[PDB]
Amino acid sequence: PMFIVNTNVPRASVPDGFLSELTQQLAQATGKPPQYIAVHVVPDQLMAFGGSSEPCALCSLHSIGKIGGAQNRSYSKLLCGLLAERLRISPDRVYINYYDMNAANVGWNASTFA
Amino acid sequence: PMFIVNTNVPRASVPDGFLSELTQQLAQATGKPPQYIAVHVVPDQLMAFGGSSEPCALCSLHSIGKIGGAQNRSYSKLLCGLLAERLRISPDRVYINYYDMNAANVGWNASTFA
Amino acid sequence: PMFIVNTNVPRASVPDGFLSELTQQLAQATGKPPQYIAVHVVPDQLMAFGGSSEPCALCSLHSIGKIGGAQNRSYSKLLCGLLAERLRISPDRVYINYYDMNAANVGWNASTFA
Repeated sequence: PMFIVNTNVPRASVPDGFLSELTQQLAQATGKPPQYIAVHVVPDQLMAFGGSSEPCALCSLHSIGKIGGAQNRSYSKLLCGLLAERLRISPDRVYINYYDMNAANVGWNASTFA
Repeated sequence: PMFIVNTNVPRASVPDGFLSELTQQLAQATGKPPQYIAVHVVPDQLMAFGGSSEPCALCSLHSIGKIGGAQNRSYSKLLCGLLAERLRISPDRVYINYYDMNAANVGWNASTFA
Repeated sequence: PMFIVNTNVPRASVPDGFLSELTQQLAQATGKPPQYIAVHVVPDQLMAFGGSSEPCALCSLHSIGKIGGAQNRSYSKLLCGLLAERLRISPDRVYINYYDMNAANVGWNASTFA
């Protein structure tokens, strides 16, 4: 799985250990080994949510399976919790797009996962 | 809706008020309340379009509904118009990927829209 | 087609000519003329892959057709080869998400490709 967060929160506000925390919590939530979890945090962005430049985040979670109605609710609770606690971003200024990728449509190690 | 634009145009060339302009015009075009429109502008990027490093943009528009052939033509006319007028990017050096998101696959406010 | 590579490799490690090389090789691989190929390289990113911060890449390839099991294996071989040779990123620290876009869902030149 791959989780990306784009935010207007400044780099200095991203706590040390945040990538490791995301990695561990996503491993637990998706049930996948941490070795397969990739995380990417993009601070200092020029963004707005509802016209406002207050702290916000635009995010994505891609996984081969483990994506669905109830699972995405659970991911959203987890991830908005983490963004509120660690980055001080209000949950109602976060979007997370979820993508259930087909194994044949994910490249890795010079081939695909199919 | 969430609109991202990635461009090689420098930050200083992005006019003041551009994120608000995008927010307003996307609200009007998509018919969505502006409170739900998120925008993200990423200048100074290392990119090429057709092998050329002249001004270009790679963009995405995600929305829960309001995505389709005629609607996307209308969005493209609006958004290319804005990128040409404000960033001086030729319309034929813009790509916009359109995504019709399922409500169950968009997280917001510690839950999803399903 | 549009190819994006996000990486923690620093900008100074991206060799001169890399965007051109990507453009050429993707033209050859996808069979589409280089005038239609767009490329975007994003260095210096805050990212981890499998819990660590050695060189890695998170990538996407969007194309109107020319996406499928065997084709994506071929793309992954090419692209991981290039990222290893030029950026010294191990192939097993690369993910590439492949997207088969419908022509009506890609904007260009103030309209769509439909």
